[PDB]
This record gives sequence, structure tokens and C-alpha cells, in this order.
Amino acid sequence: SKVKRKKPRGLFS
Amino acid sequence: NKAAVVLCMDVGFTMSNSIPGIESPFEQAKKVITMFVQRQVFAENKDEIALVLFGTDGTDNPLSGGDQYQNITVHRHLMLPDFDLLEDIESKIQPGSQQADFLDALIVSMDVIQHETIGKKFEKRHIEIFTDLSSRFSKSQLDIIIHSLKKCDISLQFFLPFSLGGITEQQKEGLEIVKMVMISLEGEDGLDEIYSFSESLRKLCVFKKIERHSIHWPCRLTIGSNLSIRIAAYKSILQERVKKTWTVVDAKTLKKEDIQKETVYCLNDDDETEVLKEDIIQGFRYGSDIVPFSKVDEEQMKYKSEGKCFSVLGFCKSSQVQRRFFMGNQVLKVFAARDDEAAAVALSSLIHALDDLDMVAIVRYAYDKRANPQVGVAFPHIKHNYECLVYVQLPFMEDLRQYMFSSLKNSKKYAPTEAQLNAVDALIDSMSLAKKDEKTDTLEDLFPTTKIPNPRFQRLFQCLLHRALHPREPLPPIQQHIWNMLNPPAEVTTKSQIPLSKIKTLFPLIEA
Amino acid sequence: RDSLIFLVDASKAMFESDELTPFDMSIQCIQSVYISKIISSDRDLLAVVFYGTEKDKNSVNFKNIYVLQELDNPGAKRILELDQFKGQQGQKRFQDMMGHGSDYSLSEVLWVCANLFSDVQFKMSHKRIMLFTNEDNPHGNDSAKASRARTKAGDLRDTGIFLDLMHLKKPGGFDISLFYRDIISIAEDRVHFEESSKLEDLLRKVRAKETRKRALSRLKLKLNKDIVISVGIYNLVQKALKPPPIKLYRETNEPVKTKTRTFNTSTGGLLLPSDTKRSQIYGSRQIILEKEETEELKRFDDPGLMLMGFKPLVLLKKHHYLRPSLFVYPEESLVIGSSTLFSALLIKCLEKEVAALCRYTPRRNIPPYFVALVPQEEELDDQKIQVTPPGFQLVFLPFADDKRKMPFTEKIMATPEQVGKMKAIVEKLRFTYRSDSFENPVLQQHFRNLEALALDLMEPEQAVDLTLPKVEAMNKRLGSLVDEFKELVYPPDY
DNA sequence: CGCTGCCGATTCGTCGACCT
DNA sequence: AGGTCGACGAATCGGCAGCG
Ligand SMILES: O=P(O)(O)O[C@H]1[C@H](OP(=O)(O)O)[C@@H](OP(=O)(O)O)[C@H](OP(=O)(O)O)[C@@H](OP(=O)(O)O)[C@H]1OP(=O)(O)O
Repeated sequence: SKVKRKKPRGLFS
Repeated sequence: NKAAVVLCMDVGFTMSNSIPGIESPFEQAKKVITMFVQRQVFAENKDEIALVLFGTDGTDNPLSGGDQYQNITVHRHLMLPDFDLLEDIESKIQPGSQQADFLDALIVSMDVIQHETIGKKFEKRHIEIFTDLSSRFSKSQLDIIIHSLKKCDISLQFFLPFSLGGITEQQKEGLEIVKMVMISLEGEDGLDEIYSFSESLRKLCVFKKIERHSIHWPCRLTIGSNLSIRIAAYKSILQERVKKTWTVVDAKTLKKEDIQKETVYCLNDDDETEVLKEDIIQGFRYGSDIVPFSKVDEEQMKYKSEGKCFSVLGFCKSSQVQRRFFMGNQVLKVFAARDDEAAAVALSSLIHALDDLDMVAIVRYAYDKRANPQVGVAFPHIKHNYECLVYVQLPFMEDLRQYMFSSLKNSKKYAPTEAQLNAVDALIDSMSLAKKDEKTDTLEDLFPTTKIPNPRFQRLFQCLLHRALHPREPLPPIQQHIWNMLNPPAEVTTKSQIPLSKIKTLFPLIEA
Repeated sequence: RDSLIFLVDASKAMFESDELTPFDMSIQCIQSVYISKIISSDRDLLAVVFYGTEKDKNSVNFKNIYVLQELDNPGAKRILELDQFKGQQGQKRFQDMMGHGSDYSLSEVLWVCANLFSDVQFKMSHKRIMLFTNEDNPHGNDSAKASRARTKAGDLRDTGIFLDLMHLKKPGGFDISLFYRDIISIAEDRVHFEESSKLEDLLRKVRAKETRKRALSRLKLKLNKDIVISVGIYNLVQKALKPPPIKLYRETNEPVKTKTRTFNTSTGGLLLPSDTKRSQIYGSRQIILEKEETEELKRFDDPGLMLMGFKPLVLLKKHHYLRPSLFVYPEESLVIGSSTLFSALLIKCLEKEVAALCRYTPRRNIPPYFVALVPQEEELDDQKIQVTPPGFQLVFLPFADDKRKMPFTEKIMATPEQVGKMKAIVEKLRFTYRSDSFENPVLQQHFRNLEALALDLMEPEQAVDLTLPKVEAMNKRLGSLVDEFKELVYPPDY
């Protein structure tokens, strides 16, 4: 839970 | 971190067709791509975009044979995005009437990657696929595509016109093949690389956040003369600012070089006698006195600092330092020097000892031998993973003021009634921005304003885009979604109502 | 611009005590405030006069009164001349050149003082008087002097001139009820400073009394669309900065007027702001906009504070600093009743441990900002100086764009023995912190340099940089703890 | 591995405008 | 009006990265 899967990828970042 | 990324477009009839309640999948593809290119062009990054179409009435691509790779057109090669390309997408493109194979189009995109990126450099590759999956396709090549994607490090994102959760049998079969290939690259994380166009618009309706790489500042933290620790510091919070300024130009030619600024000099006295720059000297106020002082003498006599420092004056209770005194325009986080086991142990010891005693450190800071020295506090911060000191600047004695405000509590005129205090007590509950007892006895923030992007930049870029795309029309008004994001939740807005009526009825207010 | 007058006692007791004489204490305080006015570049007019004087000198030739300085801007020559009476040697010099401890009438003193305000040019806005003595009821032997002085003081107070008493330490304690209470310019709630025994406290008391407030702006704070209150904004701390140089003519030592034209490169004609457009190049294109358009695109809301809601104080992270805070207080002069809401709000949110949150707009045509109002309760020290004024502290909160992302790093944990030595080290380095403890080395040297030139002394004093660490004493206070810590934590190789 | 130009960041010192 | 405060453009420096 300390690092979160929500981080955007590719097109979104 | 250059990414080469390819937009791969179904231009057939099925996504051209629209369900009348919504814009066509072709239109949604236009909009989401439009947001994407707007982001990239108004971003400072130099990443390049290539656009390819599949299902075209024509057939022209690097792999294309007489019968193989049919109905595929390389609309746009890999160059930096620009307004010409933007207008091409906006109006030039039109729906097609044929079908092609997206796993041919992505190996056409592999050929584009191979032949157009070899003269360049890229850390990453991404393919963006748009279709309804209504066409028959083959899976014979599935091994050599997955191998190609693995060996060349190509990432995929598949965009579906429908929510993941009426699709045809071919459609659901393609869905599962999308699952299987994206599992074959990325497993369950692969299965999360699917997005609906509604949430896509929700996610990238906003222009992109500004960012920078804060330069590391290496230094020796000194306790007394003998104890020293190697550290590195980074700016963490700053009043961030767009670097590109306005430029001034002639109203007729639109050129910069047609205009010039001139500085006049004349005596303060009557009739404003003109003065040559040569016979002007530099001087200073000292009360009613005026002292002449040349720049050379001023520089030679100016205070000289020793240079870089981070030295500790002593320690005190945290409660000595009320945060209202915090001065300066920056916040530094200080970590240990890069790759020094002993240094990390030492600084860990310091953060621990300080937090245990509930104390803070006072430090003297100097950026370099040219800058002015500062006095500031440092204090411990603890997280999962890393520990660090925070640092902030403190005031010099010359920069305080005091004002002797009248005490309100002892006043006879302004003391509120108990009824008035009850109306206030109702109001302060109704406007609560936080939820308690989330089963962890923790606050949930209903309005976490640290996550909202600065609206001044949103307004600036929106107006710039509107002018560029349409020179004749005047500036558009502000966007309603922008307003909604700047207002608090509607639940709080609705709950505010009755207490506001109560407080208006209770308190008498009147103007001078 | 205002004007202020200082009154100083020549009575024998002023020259008596480890503590400084209250006379020399007064002189040092006056020096410090003159320097303070110079460093601010402020335009007020100061004056110094003595009473009970053995020799005498003043405009009306009344006895036992000595004007040392008329009502004027601070000057280098003046502060040098004032410093001539410092310490015991200056005290002796003063008592030799003037004498001391003669009779006087304070009615005449106050009449002379009114003459000094009467003699002023160009109409200064506020006129004030400040009294130094430790003598309570000086005319307890003479009710005719007391009653004529009381009468005169009433006339001056009808004249609107303020007057106040910095009563210094007295053997047997000073009493306000005996005299001066009926004479000073009062104020509404009285609570008043104790007698002063230390230069720091005396300086604090005069400095807190001396400056009038200057409201930074007159916003409206909106609880909703309908309910709105008038408030004043004040900065309370503001960054000191080196004064800019002024261009000077070589021959006449007269300041010069600089102007700034703009004209066409070819034609050379002066260019109106209408004769030019504003542009940026983005992508690969040039975009043209107007000056009015640029101003318009910045417009959000109107000047004023809008309440968003209330948030419990624990959620405001400490390290989310951005810019120096501001102070907010009710401004009854525009909207009657405002203070009653303001105080009710302060009371209840203090009791509930909660901040308000607002959208902020300082002035016309500025993008908004999110600020949080934190309640702040009044607190007086043991001298009854107001340390923290009552109100809301206005804290700025950062947007998402203000955070910079940090590089990754591995956690490494100290041992309890390491922490133990370090606690011992930290306690051995403990001291007490106060905001007034440190001066700005750059300003402090700059003004020394200017004075050496202004006085033709030419070789300036090198000011000690008190921000530097007390290294040798700190080493001595540590003893062998540093080498113990080093041998313990550091490997045998650096 | 060294040279070179590029770039960005950063700190600082003037200038121009709003508000009392 | 005049001064004060904040924002904004220009100057200067040091470090990073691209090309050989
Ligand atoms: O949860 P908090 O204690 O309030 O701290 C949060 C949270 O920290 P974590 O990553 O450790 O969970 C953020 O992540 P999210 O809330 O978005 O999930 C993180 O985000 P950033 O690093 O990108 O700023 C940031 O950590 P920190 O307090 O050290 O700055 C801070 O975000 P907020 O300040 O906005 O609450």
C-alpha cells in the first residue's frame, strides 16, 4: 500500500 | 526518457457509424486524440508522434504488398506535433469504408519504429489502438508478434469504445485475445491497460501539470569543527511559474525588431534640463543625507561570505518555533549524500534522536559564495522508506513588525450572545470538509486542494489554443468543468443552506 | 507623515542604579530607535528635550527646559551629537555642560512642547509625545502647579495631541494612581505596562507603542452570497531588503529624474501601447493578443475572501509552506456588526480545534488562491506586552504544480546506541531560541559603510556576524563525545 | 573519455501597476 | 498625490548532455 497502482502510464503520462 | 508512440486508427465504417445518443466512435477517437495532441504540443517535452490508419480505402504503408497489408495508410510519419497536424486531425480526416488488420498495422508500426527511430534515441515505445473489434482477424502469427513486442520493448494500450464491465461473438473473442496477448506481455497489470472513452475524457480533459528536475545541492553538514556529515538537498515546494513570457511586436508587421526603448535623464528641477549619461553618478539615501558611492567601491567594500555552508547553531524545543514566523520562498528536503552507507546511518541517527526528544535544529545556510546567507530551522520528517530533514528560512530582527491590536475578548460592545454562538456552532459543523470514523478512526478529506492544478495556466493555455484555432472570434469564457473543480462538493453546498438562513436572521449587519 | 517628541527628566535620581542608570538607559533606547527609523527609510520627524534643567534653552525662553533637537528627519550628525552623552563619561559631560536637578513646572514643559508642534511645517498627520521618568507625583508639594498642569493637559488633549508615560523602575515601586493617570491620553479596553528595568523591555515597550498600523487592504469576507463582513489584512512580518541606489548628477550632487521612452527603430516616433501587440510562439506558429485581452484572461471572482468550509487543524501538513503568512482582523468602520461575528467565529473555532478554508483574491484581476484561516488566541507576557495579537492567521496552501518529485532512495536505520550518543550530543548542544536573537549581516555592514562615508570617518567598523557558530565553545562543551560518536558510527576508513 | 555547446536552474537586482 | 508591495523581465553562473 506504500506504493500505489494508480500512477498513470503511456498516453496518460 | 524519449517515448516513440504510434496512434493506430480504425477508419472503417463500424466506428464511423454513430449511435444517435452519442458521437460516433470516430468522433470520440478524434476528441481523445485531440486532447492528447493538445497536451503534447503545449508540453515542453520533445517527444514525437506518428499516426497510422487501418481500414483505409487506399493502401500505402512501408510493408504493403499487392495483397498484403491492404487498406493501411501512413497518414503521418514520426515528427514533432504541430498545429498543421492538429488541423489535419480536426477537419482534414474523414471516415473511410474498408477494413484491415490491426496486428498488421502494429507490425507496420514496428517497421515505422525500426526505420524512423534508428536515426534517433528512445527509452520507450507505445502503441495506442482504437477499434470496435467487429472484424475477422487471424491469430497465426501470435507467437512472433508477442516475441517482437518482447524483444523490441513495445508496450500496448487498447482503448475500447465501451466500458470493460451487446458485443458480437467476434467482438468478445477479440476481447479475450486482447486479454491473452496483454497477459502474455504484462499479466493482470496488462488487464488494467484498458480505458473507456468517457473516463478517458474525464482523465485528460485538463491541460498537463508543470514539472522540473530540481538540481541536487551537495554539502557537508557541520556540528562544531570536528563532526561533519555529507548530505544532498533538493527544492520540494516552490511557487511554480511558466518560463515563456509575452513578446512585444509592431502592430502592423508583427516583427520584434521594429521597436526600441530609450531611457531619459534630466535634473529634478524646473524645465527638466536634459543630462548626458556620462555625468551621472551613483549615490545613496541616509535619512536626509545623500552619500555618493561608486559601484566599484560598493563591490569592493560589500560583505563577503565564505561560501557553501550548512552549520548548526544549536538545538531547542519544537514549541519555541511557531510556524507563523516561517520565512523564505522555498522548502528544502535534505537527504544523505548519494551512496554513503555511513552517512545514511548518521542522518538516520539525527532524525531519530531529534524526533524522540521533540526538538528542532537551527542552521545557517548559504547557496554559494555569491548569495546572501540565511538563518533557518530544520526539523525531522519520517515516512515509510526514507527519513530526511526539512529546512525553512527564519526572520532577521530587522524584518519583524508589531501593532498592538485591541483585545476583543474583554470588550463590552462586541461580546456575542449565547444564541449567536449556537447559530455559529450549527454553521461550523455544516461546513465540515472532512469525514470521521472511516472504521480506522481517521479523517477523509472531501476537498484535498493540494491535488488541484493551478487554474491560471489552464486559462492561459485554453485561450491560446482558442485564438490559434480561430483568430476571428473573441476569447471564450471560462470552462464550467473548471468552475466545478474549483468549487467544493455539492453535498456541503446543499447542507450549508439552513444554517446560513439561521445566521442571517440572528446577526444584524449594516454598511457605513 | 507624522511627528513625535521625547521628554527626559533631569532629576538627581535619574543618575542612580549592576543595572544601567535610567538616564543612560534612556539615551541608549533613543539611539536604538533613531537607528531603527533610519534603517526603515521612514519620513517621520523626531525631537529631544529635557526638563528640570540647570542651564536652559527653548523658543519661548521658559526656565529649566532644554531643547536639544527640533522636530526633523533623522540625521547622522544628530545621532553623533546625541551619542556624545553615552555611558558614564557622557553622563559627566552632560552634567558638566548643562548641570542637573533644578525645579520646573510641567505645565510650562507641556506648553513648550505644544509650541514645537505649532512650529512644524507641511502639516504632519499624527502628533505624539512620550515621557521618560521614574518620579511619581512630581508636584505632590504644589497643588497649584498640579491643577494648572492638569488644566493645560486637558487643553492639549482637546487639541488631539497624544501623550504617554514610559515609567522607569523606581525604589519602592512606581504608582500610576498618584499622578499622570488623570493626564495621559487614554484608550478603550486600564491594562498598562509595568515599570521598566531592562533596556530590552524598554525598547520593546516604546517600539510597540510608536508605530501606527497601516492596513494592507480592506477586503470583504463572504460566509456566503448574503452574509459578508468587513476585515483588515496586515502583514506583521515583512522581508527586509537593501534600499535601491538613486542616480545622482556628478557636478551638483543633485538627484536626477530618469524617464523611459519607447520609439520605433526606423521612424523613431514615440509608440503608444496601442501601436504594439503582444505575442508568443508555440509549436511552430506565432499567436497575437492584445494588452486588454491579456488583462481580461486573468479575471477570476472579485477582490475578497470566500469561505469554502472548515477543516480540522491536524490535516494542515507542517512542510507545506509556500509564502509568508498574513494576519486578519475585523474592520468595523465599513460594516457595523462585523466584529461580533468575527469574535463569535474565533471563539467557536478555537473551542472546536478547527481552521476555515477560503478562496483568496488579493486585488482586481488576479487568479485565485487557496488559503486556510487558523485561529490564534491573544497572549501577553509577564510585562503585559502583546506577544501574539488575537485573530485568524492566513496561511497559503500550494497547488499541485508546486510539489517537485524526489529521487528514490533506500532506508537505512540507526541503532539505539547510535541514537543514544546522539541524544547526549543534542542535549549537550541545547539552547533557548527567540526571533529577536539575530541581525542581518549584509544590512548591518552596509549601513556601517554608509555612515563612515557620511561622517567622513572613511574607515568603517567591521560588524561581527552573530549568525556564525560559537565553534570553540561548542567543541569544549562536547568534549570527547564527538570522537566517541565518530569511532562508533564511522568505519575505520572515511 | 574530452570538448563543446546547450540548457536549465537559480539567485539576484529594476521596472512597471494597483491601491491608500 | 507618494509610498509600498508584488510581479515580471533581464543578467549571470554552473551543471548536464550530445557529439566525436
Ligand atoms: O497520505 P499523506 O500522509 O497525507 O501524504 C500524502 C501521500 O503520501 P504517500 O505516497 O506516502 O501515501 C501522497 O500520495 P497520495 O495521497 O496521492 O496517494 C504523496 O503524494 P506526492 O508524493 O506525489 O506528493 C504525498 O507525500 P508527502 O506528504 O510526503 O508529500 C502526500 O500528498 P499530499 O500532501 O497532497 O497529501
